[PDB]
Amino acid sequence: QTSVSPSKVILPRGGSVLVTCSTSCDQPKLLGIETPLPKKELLLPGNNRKVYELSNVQEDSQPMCYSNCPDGQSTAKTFLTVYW
Amino acid sequence: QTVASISSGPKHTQKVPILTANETGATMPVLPSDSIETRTTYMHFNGSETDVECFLGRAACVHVTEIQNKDATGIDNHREAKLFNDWKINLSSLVQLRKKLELFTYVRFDSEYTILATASQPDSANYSSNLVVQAMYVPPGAPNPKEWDDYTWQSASNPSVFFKVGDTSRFSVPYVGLASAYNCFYDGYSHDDAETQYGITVLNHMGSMAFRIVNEHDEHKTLVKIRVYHRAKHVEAWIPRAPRALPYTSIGRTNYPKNTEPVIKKRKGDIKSY
Amino acid sequence: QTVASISSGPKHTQKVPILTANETGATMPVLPSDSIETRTTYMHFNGSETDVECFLGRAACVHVTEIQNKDATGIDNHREAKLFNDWKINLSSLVQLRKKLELFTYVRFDSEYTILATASQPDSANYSSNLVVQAMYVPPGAPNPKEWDDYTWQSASNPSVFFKVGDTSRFSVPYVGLASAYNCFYDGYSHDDAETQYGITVLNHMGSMAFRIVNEHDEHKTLVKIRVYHRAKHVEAWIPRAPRALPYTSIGRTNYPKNTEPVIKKRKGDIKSY
Amino acid sequence: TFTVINYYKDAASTSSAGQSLSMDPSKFTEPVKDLMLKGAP
Amino acid sequence: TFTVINYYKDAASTSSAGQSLSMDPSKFTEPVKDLMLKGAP
Amino acid sequence: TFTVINYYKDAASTSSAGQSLSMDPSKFTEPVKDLMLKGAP
Amino acid sequence: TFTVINYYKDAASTSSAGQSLSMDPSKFTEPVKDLMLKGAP
Amino acid sequence: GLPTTTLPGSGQFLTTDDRQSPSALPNYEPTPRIHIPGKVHNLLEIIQVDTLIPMNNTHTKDEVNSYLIPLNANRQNEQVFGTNLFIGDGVFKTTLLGEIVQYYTHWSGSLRFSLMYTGPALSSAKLILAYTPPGARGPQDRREAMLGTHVVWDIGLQSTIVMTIPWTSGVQFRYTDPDTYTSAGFLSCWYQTSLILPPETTGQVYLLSFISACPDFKLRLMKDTQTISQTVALTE
Amino acid sequence: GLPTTTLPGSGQFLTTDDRQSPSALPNYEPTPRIHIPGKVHNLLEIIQVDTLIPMNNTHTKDEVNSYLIPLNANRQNEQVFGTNLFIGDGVFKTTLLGEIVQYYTHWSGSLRFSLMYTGPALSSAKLILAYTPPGARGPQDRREAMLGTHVVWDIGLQSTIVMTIPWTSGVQFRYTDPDTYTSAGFLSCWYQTSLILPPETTGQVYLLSFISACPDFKLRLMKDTQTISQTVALTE
Amino acid sequence: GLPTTTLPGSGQFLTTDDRQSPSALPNYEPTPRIHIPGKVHNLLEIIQVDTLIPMNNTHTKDEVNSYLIPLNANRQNEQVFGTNLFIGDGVFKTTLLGEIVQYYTHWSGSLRFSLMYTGPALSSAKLILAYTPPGARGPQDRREAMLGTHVVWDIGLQSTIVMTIPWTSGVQFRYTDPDTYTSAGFLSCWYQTSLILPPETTGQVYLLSFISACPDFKLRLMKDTQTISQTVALTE
Repeated sequence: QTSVSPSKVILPRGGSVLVTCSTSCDQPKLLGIETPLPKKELLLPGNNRKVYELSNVQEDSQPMCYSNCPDGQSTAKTFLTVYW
Repeated sequence: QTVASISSGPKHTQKVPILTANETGATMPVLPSDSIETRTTYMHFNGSETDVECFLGRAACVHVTEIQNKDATGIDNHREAKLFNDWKINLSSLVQLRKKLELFTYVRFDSEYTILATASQPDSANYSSNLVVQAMYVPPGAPNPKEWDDYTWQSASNPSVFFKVGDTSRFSVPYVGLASAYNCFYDGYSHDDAETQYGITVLNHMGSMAFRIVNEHDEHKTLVKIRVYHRAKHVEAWIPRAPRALPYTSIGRTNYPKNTEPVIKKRKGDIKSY
Repeated sequence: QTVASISSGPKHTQKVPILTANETGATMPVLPSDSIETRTTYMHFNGSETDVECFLGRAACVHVTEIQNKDATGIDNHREAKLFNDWKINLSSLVQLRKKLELFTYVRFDSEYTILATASQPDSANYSSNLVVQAMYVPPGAPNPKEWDDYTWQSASNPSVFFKVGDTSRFSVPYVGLASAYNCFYDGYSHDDAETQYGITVLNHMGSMAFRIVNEHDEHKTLVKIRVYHRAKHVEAWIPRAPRALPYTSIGRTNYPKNTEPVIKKRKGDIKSY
Repeated sequence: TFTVINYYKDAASTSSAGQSLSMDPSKFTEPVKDLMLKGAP
Repeated sequence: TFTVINYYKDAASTSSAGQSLSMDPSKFTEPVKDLMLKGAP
Repeated sequence: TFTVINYYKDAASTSSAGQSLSMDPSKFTEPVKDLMLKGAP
Repeated sequence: TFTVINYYKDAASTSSAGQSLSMDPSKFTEPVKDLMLKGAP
Repeated sequence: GLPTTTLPGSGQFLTTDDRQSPSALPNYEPTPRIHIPGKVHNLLEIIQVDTLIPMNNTHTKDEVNSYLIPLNANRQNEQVFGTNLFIGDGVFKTTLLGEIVQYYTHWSGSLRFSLMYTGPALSSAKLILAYTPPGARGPQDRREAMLGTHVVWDIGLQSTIVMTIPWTSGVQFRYTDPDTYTSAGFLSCWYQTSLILPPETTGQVYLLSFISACPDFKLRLMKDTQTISQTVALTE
Repeated sequence: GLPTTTLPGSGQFLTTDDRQSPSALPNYEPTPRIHIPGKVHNLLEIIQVDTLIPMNNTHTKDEVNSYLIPLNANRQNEQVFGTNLFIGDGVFKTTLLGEIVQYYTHWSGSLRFSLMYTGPALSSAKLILAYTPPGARGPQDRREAMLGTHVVWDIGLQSTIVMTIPWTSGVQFRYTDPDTYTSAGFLSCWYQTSLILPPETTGQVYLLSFISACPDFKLRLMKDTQTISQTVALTE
Repeated sequence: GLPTTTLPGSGQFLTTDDRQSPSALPNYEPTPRIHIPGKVHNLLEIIQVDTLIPMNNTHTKDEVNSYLIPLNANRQNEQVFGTNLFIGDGVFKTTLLGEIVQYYTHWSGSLRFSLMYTGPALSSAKLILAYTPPGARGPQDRREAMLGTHVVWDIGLQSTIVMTIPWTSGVQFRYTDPDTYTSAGFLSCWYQTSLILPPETTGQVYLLSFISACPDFKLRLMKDTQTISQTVALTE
């Protein structure tokens, strides 16, 4: 099943956070994170895990990791909160 | 156009094609049209990529060795110094290719070899040398060179190819087995003896390749990595076999390591889970 | 399909083919079918690789020399300085090829030459030079160059090939012997004289090759090793000969060294041992 | 639609042969024969 | 199955000739003749 | 005026196909049909 | 004595065309016509 | 000299090009081909042979028991087994079909699923083997299962049922690796009536499940198999 | 310019390629070919000529005696000689057949073995020459020897026996270098009756053994010969 | 070896050469082609479809109103709209014709200009749509406009007028980008009589203007379009 780390994070307004998407499938075809934030895929080897630096978080957002893996839930949402 | 499925309506058949006896060891060709009402579809497919010529038929790296070009003055073991290197040709050292070939008992093919030489100069060097590699195919059982500038390299009979480092060589070798096909599996011995080796046989000797850098030494050391790529062509295969499930441990043997991990995945749930 | 063996059953022959007289000097073609009951088998074999064209017909290194590209100012003997080198062409200097050729008395062939030049810079050098080699075929008896930049190199008649070091040249030379075939063995003299040389003859003059590096000097010295490869083609051979058993000592002579080791292996056991 | 000239004298030098047209799995899937019809030689 | 064009004017430039079909060892293995059948010229 | 030999066995290897002769925009410009002449199947 | 195969689909890719056979300088050297023979259209 | 223009890719080594190349052993005559039985022309020939499915892959180690689907007496309207139909994964990964399938990326066509009953001759059972095409969950009760493709199997003198899983897809090819879009559906088996064992017999009887390909099977895009791995070159 | 794509191996020097090449002496006319007797087309022609075997290779140096197989009078049920049949080794290494054989890796076909008796005309002897096909040891007694291929040879006006060693192998080709799997068997000679010398004669009489190839002989894969070696280039 | 001479440009990568190349997936069989409606062979097929012109591009933002040409009641001898005919610019830049046109450098042929009246059925109006060929200014009064190509349009049951802008040029091709020499002229619309609205109706009624290409349209020299830009590569 698709997984996101962290499950939840509280971060300062405008800061960056690293969100990890992972699958149980070893070889997923689609794996990413859906978010309106500016993001940067960290150079990381492998197919079933990705890390994104979601930059300049301004509001409460719910970035969703997605995949095409058919085991379990193919999507996982994380909850970003801003404090200011 | 080859028909994949024929139109078939309700059937009150007394010649039940879906009840059989697998005790007989035959896979009766029961089609979708036998158990469900079907429409007529066409194949649009020849199966060109499942032909053994294609399935076992692209170039794969089957050996990699590093040799050096350096001052050879005052060295006893040139082989240890990596001035040259030889390798008994075999397609068993890479597991992907080995498993594919081991899907069959007997295999006959001609060999197309591609040798890629790439140079590196890790230590301080003022320039990159224009080195030439000699790849010498030695026939089965022929003497391999013993030193970097041995007279074996000047063999009037051994096929040799000279090419620049950074470039490739390509040459085909015909099927060179003694028997009508290579024995990818051999359940026997070379002779009736109590202690003799099992399985590994001289029937599957494909030759050997020796490599050296022809150039004399420069002021610096150049490390040359030689990658041998084998492509089987004109492939004939007999007697399909159970695919390899466990890791390999040696060339020419079916041995697998002790304490290996289970092959069959365990179910996340009981037998009823989807 | 050519028959190798014919079916043959019991034989109460009065024309005994297995009793003969080797005193006559004929090898009567006695077949397996003559002494044992045989089945019918086929050859499946043409003998393409035993034809003299193939047996004597791959490229072999027949000469190797090192020449240099260096500042030539203030040198009297350029040949000694290895600025250039010449070589009377002969296929006798490499023993594998010599023994193969000496299996016959007379041999006629055209020559395909491949010259491989490889550069080395042992001393300190800032870069690898882009050198050009001149390989000049000089006809038999023609003057060889005497200095590195002699006018003999600019000969309007001598065939010359210019190629980069690290690369190869290839050119064929037709059969250039005076007689209808080369005399790989000559039991005679150039003329009836008491002191004249035996065996070695001008009949087998195949020419000569001169080599230099055309480039003027750089700041550093470059060592170029030239390997000449000869391939005989359109081969005709006459009068098979007893193979060479003992080492050679010189070109054009059948001499062997004194105190040579025995050729025939001694038996580990008596004459009855297997 | 396609052209090949053989540039070398050896059969081992030719490119791959292509597809074996006459493919039939009954060798492996239907190897059962009644031995009472005397099919044996 | 095989093709060769001669690119050069000289016979010495052509590739190797191939196999001598008519090979017969009786020259060497059976050189015996009765000299009483007057085979000599 | 022009020549092409296929050097590879695959259709994907051939150069571009060229121009589709039979070009007709009525598919897009005149897609109107009276439905009272029963053109529907 | 000479051979050309077109290797490209475009006319602009072909080598030079060669010589214009029908060369006639009267266009420039003899452009005079009597206008009383009504040559004008 | 024929004027030529070298194109891009000149001097490249593409591992799939398949051109002519000079022979290192000119004039070599290989051993003649003798008749050897069981010649394989195409891999689509051998995938059509049934091999056992380790359907009961609930054990910590690999055992013969992994191939035995347990059947219990006096079970009513109950499920025997259920699996997804990712043929290059799960219970199928190790079967011959799955192994050959993992060497390719795309697959199309119908599958042949077989069950062999191994219980005593004096037993009786009616089973319903259901194929649920994609789009619906794996059936959780027999009623749900019998709305799709199914076969009611009466175990008797013929101990083997052969149900075909018809190619049921919009897209013409499915991925051999598990994917949501190219999901192939579900396979389940249920007790139609029940299993009845004769007196003097007790315990579990077993089914053997076999998988194979129908002659309309297709495999397209070659890839490496993830079944076997190596980190070091092997020697003799 | 004709668009071209240079392939891998471009610029390589393969020592066995055999292509056309430009001539350095254009328009040169070589000496015409005159008839010279004894033209050799194929090496399979010359291996069919018998040459002597140094069967008695029990001497420290190379002597003419190495070619003389001693025969002793009044020996009963005894062995004359015995050898293995690795034609590219042992007693055969120096013969014409062995020499030509060492230039190739594989060999198939039958061998022609001959014996010539050189004793006095008034002597008599019956010998049995036995070929033991591979799989069995070298025969240690005549009884064992005569169970295989053998010829009982009565020495008389015809002083020469020619026994063929029939190609007796499963695999179609054997290695010219000694190998256990491709072992060719054994050759032995035994006294059938005995050797009887006339009065006034004493000592050893001798046999000459010859080897040659039958017309069904094959040699495949060219290799260098290990008979001659050099460490330094030769000069005139 | 065939003697060849490599020409200049050997080894160059020209992005428009279109030669044969080796396949990385030999023997791959692509999915068969099914019938899909609306196949496009040539872009000259689709430019012939009318799309709306944002003729009323007088707003700060992009609105539906940009496509509505206002018509006012009780206007006499007055202008409705006027535009230049640089089809790859101005009001045309965003239309389908303009978009496809910006991918090419040269254009020739006639344009199809349409107006659709959207006012109430009980209204009436006669308009004159004038094309002023190049060389003269944009007409500033109706008299000037009606000396060129024009159509007097009576709005009634047929609510749509289709005026063709005939190819009117000396040079055979015009630049798609605005240029003085290759100017295409002007398009204006004027009230012929007036707009009369029925009682109980007031305000502005609107015209919709459409542009399309006639079947004699030509587009020659491919270029990049300046409609869309990027400074950074996109990701998923």
